[PDB]
Amino acid sequence: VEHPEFLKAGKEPGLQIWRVEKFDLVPVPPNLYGDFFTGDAYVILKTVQLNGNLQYDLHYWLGNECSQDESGAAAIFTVQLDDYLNGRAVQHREVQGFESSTFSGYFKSGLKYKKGGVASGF
Amino acid sequence: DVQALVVDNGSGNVKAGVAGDDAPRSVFPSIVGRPKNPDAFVGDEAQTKRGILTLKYPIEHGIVTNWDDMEKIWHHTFYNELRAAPEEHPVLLTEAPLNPKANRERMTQIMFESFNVPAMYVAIQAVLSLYSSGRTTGIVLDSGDGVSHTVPIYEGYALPHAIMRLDLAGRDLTEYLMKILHERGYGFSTSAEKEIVRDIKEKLCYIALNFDEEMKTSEQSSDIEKSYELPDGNIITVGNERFRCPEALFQPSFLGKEAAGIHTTTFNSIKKCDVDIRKDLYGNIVLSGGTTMYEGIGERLTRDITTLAPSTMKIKVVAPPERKYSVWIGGSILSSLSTFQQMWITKEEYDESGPSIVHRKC
Ligand SMILES: Nc1ncnc2c1ncn2[C@@H]1O[C@H](COP(=O)(O)OP(=O)(O)OP(=O)(O)O)[C@@H](O)[C@H]1O
Ligand SMILES: [Ca+2]
Ligand SMILES: [Ca+2]
Ligand SMILES: [Ca+2]
Ligand SMILES: [Cl-]
Repeated sequence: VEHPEFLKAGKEPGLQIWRVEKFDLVPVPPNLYGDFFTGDAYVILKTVQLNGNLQYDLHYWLGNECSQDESGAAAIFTVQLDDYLNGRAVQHREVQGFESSTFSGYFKSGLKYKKGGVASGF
Repeated sequence: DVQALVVDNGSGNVKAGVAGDDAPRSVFPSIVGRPKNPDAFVGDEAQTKRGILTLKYPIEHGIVTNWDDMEKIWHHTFYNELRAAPEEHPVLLTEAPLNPKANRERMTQIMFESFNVPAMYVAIQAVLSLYSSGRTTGIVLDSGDGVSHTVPIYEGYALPHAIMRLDLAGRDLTEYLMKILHERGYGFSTSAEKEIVRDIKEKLCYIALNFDEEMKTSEQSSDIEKSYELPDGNIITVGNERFRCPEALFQPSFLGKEAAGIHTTTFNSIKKCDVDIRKDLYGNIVLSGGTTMYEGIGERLTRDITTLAPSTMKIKVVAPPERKYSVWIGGSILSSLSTFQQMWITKEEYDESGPSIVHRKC
């Protein structure tokens, strides 16, 4: 597409985290990786290097107090990123406190939550 | 700098507003009235002038069947409700699951050639509802006024071979409540009386967890009985009709229909999807639409689908509180995203490629 963050998505092995902010996909500062605002929703792309190729897992993480615009946008952005990656990503819904062990294991220090978040776009 | 308009066209009601809002600012009946003796009136106005108009529903079971009247509904939407120039806003419109190709093309032609919209997008109602629930995979049970559908969706996209349609929906239940109230001596039969009974239904009905047991307990006392004040000031009392009415969703034979109930239909829909994705469908049964608003529906559907499904499956029925407008809200979210600009069809694309562009783009 033309979204600058799509253009960066899945180019190298690693971990990319975006936060939904007012109907947009905004990179999370790397210093804050692993700490999630309970008031927000996030999209996470884990890229792994195989026999040449790259494998993709997309997780959308929903804080217990995130607003419906944020959780809805997280879901849609996940679909759109997958489409941009030619459908090759596996999508995972991650709910605060019930995350998959695969998602937790992306973070050496473990998943942590914080109070607050960005205001809804409604 | 331009805000999209979101229009959700239903058999019973139109929901309309602006992208980025949490709810439609305009909701009105999908009715067009024309003089009995001769041009048209739409929505609430038409109902107030029922005495001098022939009233028609241009959308039947979620499908447009009268295009002239539907254009009157859209003109009413833009000019009388929103007061927006359609030629100056992108428009997101919704469509029923399994909407015929020809209908999608005709809707596209009307938007681009009658309303001159600069851009448009058509979304499937059930998919927008799933997104509004924060999910990309699940099965949506959408039940409105004219039609019910079960729509399995995987990683963002509906699975067309598994979509079920059940024409039983809210209007059938309104009509059935009108029928069984004759047991108590009520005669609700006119168009206006039907609107009264619809409201009684919404106010007083509920879905029993176990119908046979609810019949037995309701007969043992008058605790079932609840009252409702009619427009004219009289008070009506309703008893087991409160849960017998929406029971028809699970037992269509109450209506003389051979159709499967909504629990069976949801089960059958999930089974049409391959065994490797059914867990995520059973675990994400998402309710949508006004006729899923009955108290008790989630508990009843959970019990009934658990009985039907393999005992190794985990059933979870999700009942979002704003699910009456979750189609509209999903469209509002989708059309607000930074990325939506590249999803729509422009008029110049339409002008070069004609209405068939809609299929490649939506
Ligand atoms: N609280 C409620 N309890 C029961 N039924 C309700 C409630 N609120 C609304 N309804 C019913 O929901 C129906 C309208 O729902 P909705 O707006 O989802 O349908 P629609 O989009 O007009 O129709 P369709 O989706 O069938 O084309 C009506 O039958 C109405 O009586
Ligand atoms: Ca937030
Ligand atoms: Ca995929
Ligand atoms: Ca509808
Ligand atoms: Cl079972």
